[PDB]
Amino acid sequence: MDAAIRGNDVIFVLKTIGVPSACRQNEDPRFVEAFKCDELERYIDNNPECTLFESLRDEEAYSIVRIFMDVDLDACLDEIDYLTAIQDFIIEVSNCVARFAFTECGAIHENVI
Amino acid sequence: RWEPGFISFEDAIKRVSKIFINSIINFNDLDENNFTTVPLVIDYVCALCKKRSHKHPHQLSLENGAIRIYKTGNPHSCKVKIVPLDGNKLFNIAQRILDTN
Ligand SMILES: [Zn+2]
Repeated sequence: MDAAIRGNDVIFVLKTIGVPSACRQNEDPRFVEAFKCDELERYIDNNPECTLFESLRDEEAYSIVRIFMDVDLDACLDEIDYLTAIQDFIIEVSNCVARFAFTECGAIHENVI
Repeated sequence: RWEPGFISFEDAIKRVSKIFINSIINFNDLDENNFTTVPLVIDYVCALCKKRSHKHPHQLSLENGAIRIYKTGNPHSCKVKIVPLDGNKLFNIAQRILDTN
């Protein structure tokens, strides 16, 4: 566990979709940029019209990321049913990820849960 | 030209009472045809959320053979509980037999 493995407070963000990797590795100011939490906070406050797509600089050293998911349902739910669905969703997903980690990564199931 | 097809209403009421750690004040006020309407008053002693007290009362809803308990006002404050009501009769018989020890 190194400093980059310890934590990574600097973030990297794109401005649109379909940016070629050549521009990204050429640190093209029109597409890629580097920020911190506070810097991006004032950026998004000052320029709401922009589109910001956060990602990694490279997969070689900063492979560590928080576990994240995107859910997209073509419907609308009332609040109480939404809460029930989110509770069932969170229990099932937490279980599934923990079990995968236990059976492959050799981690403690209960710690992950 | 409430449906008691699965278990008794008093069994559902006592299950709801057991789930609530705090006492239930208006348990007697609940009948076969008011449980979806009569708000619930607890004795605080709320387990579902571990909070000391709640500004708004809980309520019961019957949905596809289940009793769902949710707190009024802002539902996000207190967790929603689900109780299964449909029951295999051959299982209720076993439960009754084990009740006698
Ligand atoms: Zn509560």
